[PDB]
Amino acid sequence: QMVKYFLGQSVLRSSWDQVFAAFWQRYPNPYSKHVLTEDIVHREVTPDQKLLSRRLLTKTNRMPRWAERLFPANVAHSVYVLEDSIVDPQNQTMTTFTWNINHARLMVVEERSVYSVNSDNSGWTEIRREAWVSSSLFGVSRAVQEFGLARFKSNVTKTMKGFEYILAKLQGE
Amino acid sequence: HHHHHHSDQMVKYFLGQSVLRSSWDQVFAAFWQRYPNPYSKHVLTEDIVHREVTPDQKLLSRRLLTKTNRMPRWAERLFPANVAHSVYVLEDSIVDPQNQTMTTFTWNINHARLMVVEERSVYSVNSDNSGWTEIRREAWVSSSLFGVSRAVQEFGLARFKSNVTKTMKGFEYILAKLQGEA
Amino acid sequence: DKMNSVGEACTDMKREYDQCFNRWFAEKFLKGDSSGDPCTDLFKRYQQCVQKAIKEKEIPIEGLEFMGH
Amino acid sequence: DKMNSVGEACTDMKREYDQCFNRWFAEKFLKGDSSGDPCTDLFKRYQQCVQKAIKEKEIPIEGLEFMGH
Ligand SMILES: CCCCCCCCCCCCCC(=O)O
Ligand SMILES: CCCCCCCCCCCCCC(=O)O
Ligand SMILES: [Cl-]
Ligand SMILES: [Cl-]
Ligand SMILES: [Cl-]
Ligand SMILES: [Cl-]
Ligand SMILES: [Cl-]
Ligand SMILES: [Cl-]
Ligand SMILES: [Cl-]
Ligand SMILES: [Cl-]
Ligand SMILES: [Cl-]
Ligand SMILES: [Cl-]
Ligand SMILES: [Cl-]
Ligand SMILES: [Cl-]
Ligand SMILES: [Cl-]
Ligand code: NA
Ligand code: NA
Ligand code: NA
Repeated sequence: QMVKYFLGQSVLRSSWDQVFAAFWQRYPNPYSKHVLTEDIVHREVTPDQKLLSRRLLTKTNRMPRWAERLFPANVAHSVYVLEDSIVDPQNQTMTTFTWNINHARLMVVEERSVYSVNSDNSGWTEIRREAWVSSSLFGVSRAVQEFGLARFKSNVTKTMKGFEYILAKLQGE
Repeated sequence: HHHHHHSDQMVKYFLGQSVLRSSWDQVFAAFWQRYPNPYSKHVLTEDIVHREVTPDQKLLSRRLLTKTNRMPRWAERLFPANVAHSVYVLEDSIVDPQNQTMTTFTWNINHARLMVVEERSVYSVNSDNSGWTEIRREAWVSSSLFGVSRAVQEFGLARFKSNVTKTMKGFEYILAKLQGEA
Repeated sequence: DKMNSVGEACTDMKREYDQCFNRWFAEKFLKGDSSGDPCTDLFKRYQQCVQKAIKEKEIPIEGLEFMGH
Repeated sequence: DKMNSVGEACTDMKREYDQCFNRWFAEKFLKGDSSGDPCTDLFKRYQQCVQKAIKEKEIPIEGLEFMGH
């Protein structure tokens, strides 16, 4: 586990058609102040009557203070997020895939969600939500360790050659 | 001679064994005289900053070295603040002539958020020949970047969960705004 | 009350395409009505603006497979 | 052919103390001889210079247990 995996489940006490409509109208809302920008950057209806959309959000970068001090070059930049979706009215399902496309060296959060008719109540909507949190910094830590070990081993050779040099010089004054 | 290394827990552990074809007393004397030498151009500065003899006739010393900071370029870009600084290294030693052993413990005291290399070495009379000296060398290579990687990941997960709550409350706000018009 | 586009010059084109798209979505699409897209012309007008704004801001959205890989 | 001290003004003092110590180490200490130390006043003068230089350069050597224990 360098990648953290999340699995979640939610119920919206509204019907699937209301939820699917609300999906496109939910911004702005009182809980979305961190969402600054919203655009559709691609949209088509497929032959099997599926709606394919790609939505671009810009969001505020809000980092704990310690990460601001460690990652100064990231503090100034907003987060850009793509949300791909497939809306399928024939099966009353919607599938979404959301991930940040910048700050990607620092961390990537990917979310895959499925919206469907609540199995207990046909008037409600369940959401099954999967997420993966990854950071290329684990690979950087390993590269730094491997460099440290390589330099240490090289310096051991220099240490011993240096010892042999001075002992030969001292043996006979 | 031989050596090996492997992980400990995101710590890399090294164990090495070598021999000097010189007697223990010559090696212990040479320890103090080995700088400078043709293989030590990266060692810029050398000082004793503590030294005493114990009641049991052991020599305790602390030697401070300044060493050149030579990082690969990818690491310079990642760690701009580390490029201008040499490496400061402390070497603590106990010389025990009654038992013909010397023990050293060497580590960097700066650049320590980026990595720490700790080396523990024991010099003793070689078991096979009285005119040789053997060295048992252990080392630990660690980096606080692993703990940083985990902390970044934990803040990403926490912020994700918080955004899920906001997403759901937002849905509930707009559903109620939509179900109040038709 | 409404969101801004990532291109300021595109916001009012966005507000008008979204508003049209929502009417078509609820009334035709979700109901299975297969008559073609109503808001087509509003969309490529809107697109023309935002796509330029995206390149201008160097938002790196190109070459990204749909729904991830 | 001799090492510099981290303190620029200290290097000759370091060099004079080191070779006094080398002689005492090899000829007395390593042979179990307990004639104290003949280099103490070289050492005290040398430490005054170098401990000063370590503070001015803010080298962080304080508070560090011996042999990392
Ligand atoms: C310091 C910022 C780096 C990472 C930005 C994370 C943004 C999350 C992208 C995936 C969002 C899933 C949807 C959601 O949050 O509700
Ligand atoms: C980028 C600087 C990172 C840390 C520097 C490593 C210094 C090594 C300290 C331990 C030295 C043991 C002796 C040796 O390396 O030969
Ligand atoms: Cl605020
Ligand atoms: Cl976010
Ligand atoms: Cl940075
Ligand atoms: Cl239907
Ligand atoms: Cl970025
Ligand atoms: Cl890397
Ligand atoms: Cl190297
Ligand atoms: Cl020395
Ligand atoms: Cl960093
Ligand atoms: Cl930095
Ligand atoms: Cl440092
Ligand atoms: Cl931390
Ligand atoms: Cl026209
Ligand atoms: Na506010
Ligand atoms: Na950057
Ligand atoms: Na149907």
